[PDB]
Parts: sequence; C-alpha cells; structure tokens
Amino acid sequence: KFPRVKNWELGSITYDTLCAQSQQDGPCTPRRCLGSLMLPRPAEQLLSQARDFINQYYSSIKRSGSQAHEERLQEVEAEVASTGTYHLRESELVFGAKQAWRNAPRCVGRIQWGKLQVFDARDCSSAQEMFTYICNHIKYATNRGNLRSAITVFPQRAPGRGDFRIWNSQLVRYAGYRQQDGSVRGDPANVEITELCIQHGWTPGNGRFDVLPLLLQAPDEAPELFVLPPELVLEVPLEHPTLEWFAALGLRWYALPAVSNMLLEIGGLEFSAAPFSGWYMSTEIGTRDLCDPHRYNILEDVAVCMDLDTRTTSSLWKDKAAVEINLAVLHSFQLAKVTIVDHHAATVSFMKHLDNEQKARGGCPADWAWIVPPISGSLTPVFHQEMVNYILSPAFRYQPDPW
Amino acid sequence: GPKFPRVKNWELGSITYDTLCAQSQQDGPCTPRRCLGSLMLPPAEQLLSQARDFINQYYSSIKRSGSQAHEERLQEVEAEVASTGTYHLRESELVFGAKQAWRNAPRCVGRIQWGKLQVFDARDCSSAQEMFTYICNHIKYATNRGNLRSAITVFPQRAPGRGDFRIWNSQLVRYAGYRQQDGSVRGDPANVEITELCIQHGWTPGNGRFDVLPLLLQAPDEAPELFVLPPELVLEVPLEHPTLEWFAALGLRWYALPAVSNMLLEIGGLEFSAAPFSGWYMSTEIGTRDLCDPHRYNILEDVAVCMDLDTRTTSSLWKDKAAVEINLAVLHSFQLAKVTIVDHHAATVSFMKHLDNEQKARGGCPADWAWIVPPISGSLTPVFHQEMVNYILSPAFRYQPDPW
Ligand code: HEM
Ligand code: HEM
Ligand SMILES: Cc1cc(N)nc(CCc2cc(N)cc(CCc3cc(C)cc(N)n3)c2)c1
Ligand SMILES: Cc1cc(N)nc(CCc2cc(N)cc(CCc3cc(C)cc(N)n3)c2)c1
Ligand SMILES: C[C@H](O)[C@H](O)[C@H]1CNc2nc(N)[nH]c(=O)c2N1
Ligand SMILES: C[C@H](O)[C@H](O)[C@H]1CNc2nc(N)[nH]c(=O)c2N1
Ligand SMILES: [Zn+2]
Repeated sequence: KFPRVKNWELGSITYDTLCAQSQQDGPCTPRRCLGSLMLPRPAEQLLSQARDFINQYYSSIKRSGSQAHEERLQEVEAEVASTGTYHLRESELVFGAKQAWRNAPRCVGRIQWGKLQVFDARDCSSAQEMFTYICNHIKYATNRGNLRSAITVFPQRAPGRGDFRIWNSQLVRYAGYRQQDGSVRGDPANVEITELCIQHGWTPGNGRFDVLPLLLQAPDEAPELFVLPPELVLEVPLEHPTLEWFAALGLRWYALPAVSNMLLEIGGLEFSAAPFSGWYMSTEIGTRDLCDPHRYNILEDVAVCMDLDTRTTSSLWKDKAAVEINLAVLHSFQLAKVTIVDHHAATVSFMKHLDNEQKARGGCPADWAWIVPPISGSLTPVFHQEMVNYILSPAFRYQPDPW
Repeated sequence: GPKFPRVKNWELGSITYDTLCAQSQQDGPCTPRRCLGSLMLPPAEQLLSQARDFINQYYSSIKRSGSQAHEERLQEVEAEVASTGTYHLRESELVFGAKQAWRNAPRCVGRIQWGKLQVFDARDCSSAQEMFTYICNHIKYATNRGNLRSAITVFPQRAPGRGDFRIWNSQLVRYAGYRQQDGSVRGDPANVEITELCIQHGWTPGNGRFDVLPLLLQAPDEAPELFVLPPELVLEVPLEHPTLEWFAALGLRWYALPAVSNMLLEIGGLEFSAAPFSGWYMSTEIGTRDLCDPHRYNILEDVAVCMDLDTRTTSSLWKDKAAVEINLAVLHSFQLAKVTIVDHHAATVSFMKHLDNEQKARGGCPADWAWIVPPISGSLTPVFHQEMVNYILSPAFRYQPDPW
C-alpha cells in the first residue's frame, strides 16, 4: 500500500505516503511496467479538482478553514455552476506554478522549486502581445548570464475556442535544414519546426547554429512569425581547458533552456502556453544535444581530433570523447559566466531535495530513468536510490502539437 | 492501433507492439497509481496449472503441440501430482526450461547468447560433498582456461517437507570482506556477512583485499558444509592499464567467472533452490560497479589522485575520467590474459539484435530498462533510446530469502 523505498549505497529506508494523494493513472499495470515510455499512448469533476486545489492553497498559507478559505470555495462553486469554468487569483496561480514544478517527476532540478518568478500573462489577446511577454521572460531569465528560473502563463483554454500556443518546443532552438542527400545541417531534432517556420515565410539561414524564429498562435488564428532579437539570445562558444583544437570545431550553445510546448494544469484549469525556464545541467548539452546519434552527433569527430582508436568499441573512444565534450561545456559556461550545473552537483542537490520532501510531504515523485544522468549514472548518488513515480496535480503535461 | 503496449526507439524512430506480455501469469509491483519499476526487490492445483502451462510451452518449442505425445505427457504430469503432490521433468524439458528462464530474465543484457547454454543435470546429487564435486566441474567447464562458456548446474528440486539444497554464497567466486577495528572494511564490503558466516562455520580467514571465499554448501536438513575452492580452478586477471604504467602497481585484480548461486529456478511450478548459473563479464560490472561503487571497493578517489585530477570540485569531472580509465584497464587486462569479456558498447549493440530476434520469434522481450542501460556512458549505447516493457514470464530465475 505504501511503498518501502531503499537507498542501496546507504542502507536507509523510507516509505512513500504521498503517493496516496495521486488522482491520475500512469501507464503501468500489475501485469507490465511501462515506466520507460517517454509519452502516454462535466462540472462536478472540474469542481472537485478546483476544491482540492483551493484546499491545497489555503493549507499552504496556513489558513485552512478560515473565512477567506470558505468564501473562496464559494466563489469557485458559484462561478463553475453559472459558467462551466472559473478563474485563478494571481497568488493561487503563483502557488500552482511552483507546485507543478515541485511535482514534476522528471526534473532533477527541483531543489530550486521555491525560487520561481511567475509572470501573469493571462491578459494577452494577440500573438504580438505573446511575443512581447516572451521577450520580457527571456530578458529576465537570462540576466546577463546570471540565470533565474521563470514561467510566463498565457490565457487558459476555454470551452468555446482554440488554444493560445507556442509552436516551438523551446523558446531557443537551432534550425535543422534537410539537405539534398537526406543529411541534416544543424539540429536534426528541429527539422519539422524549421520547415514550418519557412513555409510561414521565414527566410532561412544555412549554418549549424541558426536560432529559430517563434511561431505564436492566438486562438483560432494562423500562427505568426517573430524573430527573436539577437541581443536577447545569449550563447556560449565552446572551447576546452587544455585541448586547443576544440575551439576550432566552431561549436556553440545557448544559455537558456526554456520549455514552451507543455501544458500547465492547475485546479482543473489548463494553460496550453506557459513556457518555463531554469538553467542547464551540463550533460543535456555535452552528452545529449552534442553526442546523441540523431542530434549533432559529434562524438566521432571529437575522437578523431583526440587521435583515438575509432575501429574498436573496446578502446572506449566514445566514453573518452564524451567526457571531454562535457568538460568543454562546463569550462565554457564557467568562462562566459553563465549559470550551469554539472551532473554530480545536480544529483547531490536532488538527494537533499528528496530528504526535504520526505519530511515535508512524506514522499517525492521521481522517474529514475530521467533523474539518472546519461553518462556516469552509477557514479551519482541518485543511481543507487529507489524512486516511486506517480502523478500529482498541479502538473506539467504533454499535449498534441498544434499543427 | 493494436491493443498492446506500443514501444518506440527514439534514435531510429521505429515502432513495435509487445504482444508477448499477454502471456505473463504473474503480477509485478506496479499499479496504474504508481510505478515501482526502479525497486531492486518485490500448492494443490495451482501447481497443476503451472505444470500444464510449462508442458504446453515445451510441446510448442518442438512443434508437437496438440499431439498424442503432448496429451500423454499432460496426463502423466497430473497423475504424478495426483498421487505424490509433485512431479518430475524429463531431461530435455529441464534443458528447455533452463534456457527459457535465461531468455525470460528481464535484467540480463547478455540474452543474445540464450540458446547456447550448457545445462548440467545434477538432480541425482545427494550430499554436500557431491554438490562440491558438481560445482568444481561446472567451474572447470565454464572457465575453459579463459575461453568462457555459459553453463548452469541444476540440483534436486524442493520437495514436500524436506530440506532444500542451498548454496549459501550469493556467487561461486567472491572476495572476503573483513570488518576492521576502525569500522572500515578490508576486501569487498558486499560480502562482510557471508565472510563472517564462513569464519563462524570454521574457515580460517586471510587478511587481504582479494581473498577468494570458500563455499558453504547445504544438503537437505543438514548444517551447511565448508569447501575451499582449489586455487588452480579460480582464474583471476591482474589489472593493468594500457598506457598508465602505475596502474599495475595498485595490485587490483578480478576473477574471470561471474556465477550466481543464490537464485531460485522455477520451471512449471517446480522449484530448484540450488541452480548456479554462469556466463562471462560485461566490463562495466567490474570496472564501474565492483571497483567504483562507494559501498564496494570505492577506488575512484585513489585512481583520480594517481591521475593527478582535481578531486576537490565536482566540475572537473575527475570521477568520470577515473572511471573511464578503470573500465579501460578492465577490458585491456582481460584481453591480454585471453579471458572472455564484453564491453558495454558491444554488449548493448548485441542486445538490440536480440530484441529484434525476439520481436519476430515471440512478439516482444521483457526488459528492465534501468538494469539494461549500463552504469557509465548510458546514452552513448543504443539501449538508452529504446523503450522497454517489463513483465514476468515463466520459466524464471527469482530471488529467494537467505538460508540463515
Ligand atoms: C533551475 C534549474 C533547473 C535544472 C538544472 C533542471 C533540470 C532538469 C533536467 C536535466 C531535466 C531533464 C531534461 C531532458 O532530459 O530533456 C528536467 C526536466 C524537466 N523539468 Fe527541470 N530543471 C530546472 C528548472 C526547472 C523549472 C523552473 C521547471 C518548471 C517551472 C522545470 C520543470 C521540468 C519539467 C516539467 C521537466 C520534464 C520535461 C519533459 O518531460 O520533457 N525545471 N529538468
Ligand atoms: C553470456 C554472457 C552474459 C552476460 C555478458 C550477462 C550480462 C549480465 C549483466 C551485465 C547483468 C546485470 C547484473 C548486475 O548488474 O548485477 C546480468 C544479470 C542477469 N543475468 Fe546475465 N549475462 C550473461 C549470461 C547469463 C546467463 C548464462 C544467465 C543464466 C542462465 C544469466 C542470467 C542473468 C540473470 C538471471 C540476471 C539478473 C540477476 C539479478 O536480478 O540479480 N546471464 N546479466
Ligand atoms: C517527443 C518529446 C516531446 C516533449 N514534450 N519533450 C521531449 C523531451 C523533453 C526535452 C527535450 C529537450 N531537447 C530539452 C528539454 C529541456 C529540459 C530542461 C528544462 C528546464 C526548465 C531546465 C533544464 N535544464 N532542462 C526537454 C520529447
Ligand atoms: C548479493 C546479491 C543478492 C541478490 N539477490 N541480488 C544481487 C544483485 C545481482 C548481482 C550482483 C552482483 N554483484 C553480481 C551479479 C552477477 C551478474 C552476472 C551474472 C552472469 C551469469 C553473468 C554476468 N556477466 N553477470 C549479480 C546481489
Ligand atoms: C527510452 C527512454 O525512456 C528515453 O531514452 C529516456 C531515458 N532517460 C532520459 N532522461 C532524460 N533526462 N531525458 C531523456 O530524454 C531521457 N530519455
Ligand atoms: C535503485 C536502482 O533500482 C538500483 O540501484 C539498480 C539500478 N540499475 C542497476 N542495473 C544493474 N545492471 N545492476 C544493478 O545493480 C542496478 N541497480
Ligand atoms: Zn512501472
């Protein structure tokens, strides 16, 4: 009923009682576990999610059962009954966005959950306005290299109409241009979005690190194209502390990781555009973005530069090259004074987070496969820690692509 | 789409559907409400039903399903159980069942080799001395002077109110771990308990970092007996590095033969409590886990110091650099000594081949993602980008409680 959770390095045990608060089903059944899959395959229900959430909020400010709490429940009941929906107060939105981050099982960065700047953009009525808000978000979060976590929340989904959406998967992404002979120039993960940007009238570049425009969509309208001013997009040229040829690879990455395709669910309400951003963990760039074979795929090139023996896997050329690239990422961000965290530091701070949440809430939802870094897994404390995954609300969810 | 889990590979963009999971007769630990896949640990006519199912599986695998021989074997099994409460496997049924328990093991990346397993039948064994003889022959065959061969030895099955055959060691070859006066451990900390049990049963202990443990072997309703493995039978590999000359001076070594001795082999409801099985190593098991786990030999710092890394800051990636060199030392030294070993790249490539074989042969393959993905360079291997369905099929290897 309540899972026993063991750490195998330390021998310590806890019990997860928080999981009893889950009201949504994940993908697993007793017959089979689907925990390694990336994606999933009336008024009285909105009302009961709304009550839960308002109960969560008054409990958080230590005012459960108070006058303010009781009247807010009534405001919500009256509004749903008359209209089929309701609206959040700004402070409730602020609390709900922090909770959705806190509740995100795939995020190793949750020790920071309390420190989140929330921009209320729910008075947005046009793609133009979305663009201004997003530029403000980026300027704030970037902070000249001293990165600050942020989320901008555009207007909620409504029964009668289309969604506000950002078509891009992140605010900052490099173009992937499909070539004559089916090779890719740039980031292969962004081929389709690059093609959508072009067909909506973007004049494309022809480099490996061409920052994409945004496609922003106000309800029931064609998406609109907005070029991000180059001065807003902070980037870090990649070089290596001792390998001098490395800088000649012309490699670079952007400071700001900002997710823009996820849906923020709070108290039954859905925010289909609510982009959020923090700072990078070095392995996201050094290992996945640069070394994935279906991404920039630079491993072999680096290994050859290092004069390694590329003909046999057993020389561990791939491992040796991957470490140096992750090292180049860390050194380069440090040198350019741009916030970054390495995978050892991040995972140690996640273990602390696990302990804080154990005392605070009797548990912490975590997806082991996503928490464990993609190199040096067992060299991190999290490798050795059992984890319970489940869905709490407020939540960030996946949603279908708008096109 | 199909009413079965859809499974994607994100590197290649390819899709399969797992139909094999429908044949799972046993619940794992997950529910719709929470996933517990990262956790290391979880008969009147219930036996008949498991036996019938296994016999159906055997008759399928030889293509005699629905035949007269198939129906007669069924009848023979229920009659035996009807009159004695248990039944017994034919030789060829044991061989099939043992290979299928390996095939079915969600945590094993070596499964491409599953059809190639020497099965030693030791169901006539009646004493601890004879268990020892059997085990020694297994070790000789399996080791084959460095050209390793997968093998399993199967001792008599659990019987109605009669003691189990048990091997007390979790592996046939393990290094002692000696609890020191200052709280620390000399040798392998994983093995402090079994080490202290061996002494308690009369072993005279060494005091080294790599003392091979004796076996504690238990025949039915008898105290376990202690058996020292003849040293010439236990092939070890001293560890050296290909370019770092000082690495040899560290005096590290590991044994050639990984052989699990504490797992239960269940076949058709029959339970083989002593059934040691063995293969060859994947290099990360030694150079990443056994040598670098903090709660194991823990040599990362020492190696990083020799390599002159900055061990005072995480962001120098000293741990990552030392671990790569240790894994390379393990591969290099096994190669030089001509002892079969597989690195984590080759192993994982071969496991993807296996997945594609099993998709065609059976419609899926149970796989535990967290165990299959290697402990270093995870996303550098193809298995990282491959979704996996995990579920229990039988025949199976299972954990069982310690005999003490
Ligand atoms: C402050 C620094 C932060 C760090 C170092 C960090 C770290 C990470 C990392 C490494 C991932 C895995 C990314 C991947 O493999 O694609 C991730 C996932 C995620 N994080 Fe964070 N995070 C930070 C801030 C935030 C913030 C502010 C939020 C939201 C308010 C957030 C919410 C999420 C969500 C929803 C996911 C899952 C993304 C998905 O499913 O695709 N994180 N986090
Ligand atoms: C041929 C070479 C083989 C290789 C390279 C190999 C590889 C591995 C590896 C790397 C693991 C993970 C173990 C750990 O981290 O503790 C493992 C687990 C396992 N393998 Fe294999 N294997 C091989 C042969 C065998 C054989 C012959 C059997 C049985 C007949 C077997 C059955 C198992 C089982 C049951 C586990 C899970 C053990 C547990 O849950 O504690 N493998 N294998
Ligand atoms: C098919 C598919 C759909 C979907 N929605 N998401 C994915 C993978 C998720 C993901 C992919 C990338 N490239 C980057 C991030 C930013 C991760 C991040 C966020 C923050 C806020 C900080 C940080 N360090 N990293 C997340 C795949
Ligand atoms: C003490 C203990 C008890 C228990 N119930 N479970 C475990 C974890 C499993 C395990 C642990 C270790 N150290 C070694 C192996 C050999 C794995 C192996 C086997 C074969 C046959 C080949 C190979 N390459 N590796 C398996 C440990
Ligand atoms: C199939 C597998 O679940 C998939 O490759 C996951 C593994 N772990 C991950 N972990 C993180 N942090 N990000 C990822 O994209 C993935 N990919
Ligand atoms: C907590 C987690 O379940 C545990 O540490 C697992 C992770 N993956 C593993 N993978 C393998 N192959 N072997 C292991 O012992 C483990 N340990
Ligand atoms: Zn699961």
